[PDB]
Amino acid sequence: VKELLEAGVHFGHERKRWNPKFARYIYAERNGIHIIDLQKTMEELERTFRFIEDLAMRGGTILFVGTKKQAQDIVRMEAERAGMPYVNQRWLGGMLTNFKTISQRVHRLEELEALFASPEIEERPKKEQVRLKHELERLQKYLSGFRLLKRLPDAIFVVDPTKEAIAVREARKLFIPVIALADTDSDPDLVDYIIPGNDDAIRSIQLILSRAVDLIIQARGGVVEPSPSYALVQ
RNA sequence: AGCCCUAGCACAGGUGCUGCAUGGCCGUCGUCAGCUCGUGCCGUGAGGUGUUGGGUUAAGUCCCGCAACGAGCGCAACCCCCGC
Ligand SMILES: [Mg+2]
Repeated sequence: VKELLEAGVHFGHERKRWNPKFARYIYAERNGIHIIDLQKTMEELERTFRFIEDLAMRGGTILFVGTKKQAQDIVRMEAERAGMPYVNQRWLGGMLTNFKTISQRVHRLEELEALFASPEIEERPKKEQVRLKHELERLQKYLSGFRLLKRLPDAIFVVDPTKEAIAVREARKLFIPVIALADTDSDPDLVDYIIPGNDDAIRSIQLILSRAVDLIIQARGGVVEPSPSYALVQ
């Protein structure tokens, strides 16, 4: 049930913080704001959800990335409402390109899982029961959705692409397709598959990013409810 | 045969020169918080990033932040004495 839910509160965004490359996907500057053409969101959306459905039904791996204010949490939900990996707090230098190395973090994080459950559940020179047990905080806080990713992803899905362009950079560096929700902030030409929208409105980020996660499972049956995502939607 | 004695021979011996041919060992900047590597990233390149920044420490000690993520030689800790 799309169409009207788009123009709900999720159509147009920014003003004169713009990229002229995005000139095609705009209805008009009326009122001094940019209002983005909805008809062309839909057009782009099918082409995007097609890519999604196919990658999914061939049993792929989409890596989700949203590290901005209003994405932050809706991402770690819909990522796992889909059993898919995500990056949530901090995109690190070479998650995709130094992968093998950034991976010996995960390697060694769950070597500590193997000391939270151990004959060392209450022992070891007790100023390591923070030093280590607090090292597992950094490892926790960051590698939450990166831990499940075990070989480079098949796509990546970005929420604000100019916000997160150090990711996109590396995607392309490895020919990994890039799906992004983009708005006038941003440069389409290096989004591989484009959801031209509002990068900011939490209503928007939710409406879209969730409905993409219908597909991701409804290409495998057992579709769920309206799903845990209205963090404090107000 | 050994071992000894004189006549030879091959050799020994030299605190004789060269620390600007060396080894080892010491002193010095200085117990100063530094000096680097792996891979990634930036740069035509020498190189850079990392190791800069903000707070903090005796300290590159820790912390928050960040195209970096880690590691090695250091610092601290593992040894000795002194305190209960
Ligand atoms: Mg130059």
